[PDB]
Amino acid sequence: GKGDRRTRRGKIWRGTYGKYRPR
Amino acid sequence: PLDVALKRKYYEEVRPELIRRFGYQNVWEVPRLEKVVINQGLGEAKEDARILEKAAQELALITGQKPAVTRAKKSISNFKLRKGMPIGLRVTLRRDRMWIFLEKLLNVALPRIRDFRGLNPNSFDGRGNYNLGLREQLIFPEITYDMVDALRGMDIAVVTTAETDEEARALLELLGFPFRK
Amino acid sequence: MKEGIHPKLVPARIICGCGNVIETYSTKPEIYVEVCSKCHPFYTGQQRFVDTEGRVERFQRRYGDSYRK
Amino acid sequence: PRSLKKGVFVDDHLLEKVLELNAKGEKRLIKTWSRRSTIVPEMVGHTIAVYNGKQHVPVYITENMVGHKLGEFAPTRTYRGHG
Amino acid sequence: RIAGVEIPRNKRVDVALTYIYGIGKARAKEALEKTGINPATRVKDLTEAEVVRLREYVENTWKLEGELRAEVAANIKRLMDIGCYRGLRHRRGLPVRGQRTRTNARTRKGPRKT
RNA sequence: GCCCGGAUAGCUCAGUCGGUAGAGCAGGGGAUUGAAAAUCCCCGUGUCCUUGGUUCGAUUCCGAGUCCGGGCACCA
RNA sequence: CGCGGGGUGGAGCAGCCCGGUAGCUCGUCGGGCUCAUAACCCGAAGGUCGUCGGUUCAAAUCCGGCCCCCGCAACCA
RNA sequence: GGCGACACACGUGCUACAAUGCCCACUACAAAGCGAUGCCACCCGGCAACGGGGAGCUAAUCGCAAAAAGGUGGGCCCAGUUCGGAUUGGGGUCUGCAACCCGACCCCAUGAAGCCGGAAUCGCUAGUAAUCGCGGAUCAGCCAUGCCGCGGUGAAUACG
RNA sequence: CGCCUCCUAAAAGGUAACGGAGGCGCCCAAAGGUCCCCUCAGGCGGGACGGAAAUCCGCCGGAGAGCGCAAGGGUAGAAGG
Ligand SMILES: [Zn+2]
Repeated sequence: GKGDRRTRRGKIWRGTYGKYRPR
Repeated sequence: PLDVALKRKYYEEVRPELIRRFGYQNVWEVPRLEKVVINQGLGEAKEDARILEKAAQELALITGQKPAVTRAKKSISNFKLRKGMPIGLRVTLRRDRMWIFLEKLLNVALPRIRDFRGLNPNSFDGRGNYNLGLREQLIFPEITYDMVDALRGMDIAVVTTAETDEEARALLELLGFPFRK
Repeated sequence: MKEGIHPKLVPARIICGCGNVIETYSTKPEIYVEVCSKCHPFYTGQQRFVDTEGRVERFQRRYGDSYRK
Repeated sequence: PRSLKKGVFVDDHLLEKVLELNAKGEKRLIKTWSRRSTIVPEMVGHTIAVYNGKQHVPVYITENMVGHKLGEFAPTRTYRGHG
Repeated sequence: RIAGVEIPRNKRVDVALTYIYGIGKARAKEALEKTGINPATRVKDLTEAEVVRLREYVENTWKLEGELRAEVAANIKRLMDIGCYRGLRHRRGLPVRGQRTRTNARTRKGPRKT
């Protein structure tokens, strides 16, 4: 869910980028 | 009787080996495998699931021999078990089924043991008799995870003609029992 | 042996996860296994199979000793 | 953790003291205000009264505490439960 | 089946692999690749050569079920031995990573004791 | 010992002169209420004690038995 | 000391006959309502069931001894 | 060092407990602000964080910056789940002099409770609720789910 | 207040006391008959759950177990299973 760093959505809600939220 | 290649190993290797290491002055002095006792202290069908013939089914599949029932030697209060009450299966694996079951045991069951660091090098009766325990019965190739419904381990009593734990663990060692330590 | 109680064994075809065949006598003719002695770690030097480091601690001092002194 | 690109931070004066006693052998139990440094493998075998905020708590340095900060082994808070 | 446990046949291998303790989506997403295995195939939909390929591979890639749990408890065991603050938290069974100990530590403290 | 009474929903009891096992009490839920409530709506659940026989079917009718309750006596 | 009875969670009591599981009310704690308190509601926790021995697989629950309490009696002079 | 404790208790929030959903990929659509030691385009390396380069921007023109939900297709098929992400082990990036108490972020693994919540109780009458995302203040960093705003979709109901 | 066991009770029996102890007012259709087969308690050691004690195994055990119920007697060369 929105609290999952591994989820893209989580980084979205986290407002960051990682392996699962490219830029 | 039929052939069992592991017993063959015993005669071909283990016998001359122990003759070497120990120099038994008569061949009846070398250790031998009396029998393999299979116990399962179920303690479940004592009151409920009274037909745990699935248990004897699994044991028969594992040994080709339907085991014996061990009943309540006397009632107990702390343990919900009155006397005259099935609490455990047991079978006396002998020559053919003995060496067979052992072959399957070393060759399959131990390698299928979870985190199998070996066998206890100290689980010895003292009389040249080794024992151990299991936390499940699905370890064996006959038993599939589908057919298995509940993990019931056991304790296995390997009996040996030898008298000392030194000569005993010598014998099993020759048989290649993977000792944990 | 009580004749008719004992489930009859047969020549047993054991197949390892390595396909290592260990023919024996079992109630089922052929049976597969995920492991054999010839593949189990405890027999093949343990191989470590993931990690041969063997207590990485303590060091393993990589990124260490770069102190200015 | 501190960026390995950056060096392993260690309070030099405390680090230097350790390297000093190294030449002078294990001795001179070091009181330190320097909780923030990381233990260095030289530090093993030494001992330090690490400052806890009010006190310098003696800590013997083993290899099991090399890759850690000094202050970690000096608990700055004293808890004992309730009642 | 595989290293410690069995994968659910009616489920695709993707989640099946992750069911292995010590394997998340990442290694699940990868071992199929290094073993070239199609993830869409259900666990029941798996051929032997695929599985033995994947089995031996993944079992030789990372310690998953038992060996992993060894170091895990080991890492916390070795922590408790040195007496680090982190080890203190474990030996106290309290939130180790700087959590607000006062409230919202039920995940580390379980039931409430009023 | 004799007489007779019932064995039914978790309970109470309906119960065909053989076509169906039901009323309410309890239970739960819904609405209901500030609480208490009551109410209300709806679901709750039975070899119709057992055996039999009859008749197309028997909860019914019936033969037996048991329990079951009472009474009516008698006690060497 | 003669006879009868009793001594269960903090309080009062129940389960004893029939040894397999001890429940109710009050009360405690937490919360709720209130400006606060009481009341009320939600929720939870909470018992060698006198002592000690034997019976029993097992004893509050059976048996005995002891302690305490209660009751009745302790007379014919 | 403490203000970060922590058997506990309350308030206020966020995330959820799933299919009107979740995940993946592509494709859209804003507003409002911010920015010279700051936005940093773009490029490379790196799983990523990010790092090495590096133009423009000195501000309608450079950038932050992608809006997100939405739409297309795919997967999942009711599962404590491809729900849930809590906790924890480990490996890293950045800031900082220094991230042990006491930062954030990335990656791997771990995968907690939780099946819509008693008593009770809150807000809202329209672009409102509800839901989705975006900017700024403080600030090196951020413990911001807060706060102040900005916009997307967008309701039901009012007898009295 | 009747019966059973023990001591009282003095090495036959019996033997009193408001003497010291306890039991019984049944139960088993098998707990009976016979044939065959087995031997316990207990302790150690080893043994998944699993304990102190479940079931297992090996080791030592003359009866100290059991034998429906009080005690006693009897008893495994069985009355025990
Ligand atoms: Zn193999």
